[PDB]
Amino acid sequence: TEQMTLRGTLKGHNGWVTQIATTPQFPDMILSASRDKTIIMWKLTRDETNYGIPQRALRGHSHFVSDVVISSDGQFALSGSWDGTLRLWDLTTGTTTRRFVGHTKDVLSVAFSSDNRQIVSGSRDKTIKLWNTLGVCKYTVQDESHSEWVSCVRFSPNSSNPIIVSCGWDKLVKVWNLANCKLKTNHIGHTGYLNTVTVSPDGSLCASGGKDGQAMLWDLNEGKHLYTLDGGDIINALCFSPNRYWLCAATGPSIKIWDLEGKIIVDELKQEVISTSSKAEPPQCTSLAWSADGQTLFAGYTDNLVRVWQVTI
Amino acid sequence: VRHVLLRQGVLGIKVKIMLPWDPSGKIGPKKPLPDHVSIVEPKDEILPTTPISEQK
Repeated sequence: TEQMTLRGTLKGHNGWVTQIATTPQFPDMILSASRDKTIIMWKLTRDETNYGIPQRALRGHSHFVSDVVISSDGQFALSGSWDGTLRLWDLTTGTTTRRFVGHTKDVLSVAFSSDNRQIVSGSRDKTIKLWNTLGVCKYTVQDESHSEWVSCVRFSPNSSNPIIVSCGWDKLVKVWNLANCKLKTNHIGHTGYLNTVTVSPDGSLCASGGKDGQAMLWDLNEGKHLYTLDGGDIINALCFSPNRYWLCAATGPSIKIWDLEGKIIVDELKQEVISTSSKAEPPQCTSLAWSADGQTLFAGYTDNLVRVWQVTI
Repeated sequence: VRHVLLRQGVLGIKVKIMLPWDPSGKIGPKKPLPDHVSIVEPKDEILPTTPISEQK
């Protein structure tokens, strides 16, 4: 039986942990964006007395850091914060190489191309923006876009003809041809705003969740709606699997991991159960990331902690 | 404030008027009163929903 176990916990932050990103190149370094305006790059010392130390704090941002992603080579990082600016870092020293100015409101999401050639950003301006990798504005989706906050944008991993997909606060999942930057199709449903969106590594499904609490699976090839999983409380971040057919979902205080084959829950990752003497008892779950080894997942919470969960047999 | 002299001493006239917040206009001021929070209400949200993905 495949089970999950709490290996260790990482400390060093001061506010909420908002994003976690791992690269398949270096299996011993993690990026963690937090609400204390810093981005911590970790020294993942695999011991068990602790589990990791912050290696370097990428500083320089005037508000919350909402999104971060590592490049394909492991030498750069892209970040998007709540002052409208995007930053291209250097994982060797710091020294933000290029800031991507141009927005009127906070920057929510950020995503990197398959070859790290274009950049995409969604903000609260109801504007999706494409950028050259030199710090200039390539294209802007001004209208036919969402009517509310564009909460998340992602690239498809396919070399076969290219998709980008965006979810918003207008309870819609919109999909775009990347060459043309026009709409391909709509996706209706999801009563309530949308928190996240993701594409499977095979580039064939989009698992979208939000306030509703139900994770919906959409097909990127058929242009239909496959099926729905009621995730229970609420969905913060949905992430697919690197070497399995699961789907990890971040509910309020828990993490729900489905076997998609017969669409059945495998586990409910609940932390410790102190009798919290009033009010909302547990620190809620913000983000989660699967390691390229497919063996351990990292989860960033709202109480300044980053917890590890290892697959055990 | 205006003085007006009559057969016996001066009278004093004082007039004060409140301008009625002409927005973008110039019969009153813009920039409404500080304690004047105002909320807008949208519509077109529908509860009847079926997960249909229509194409274009």
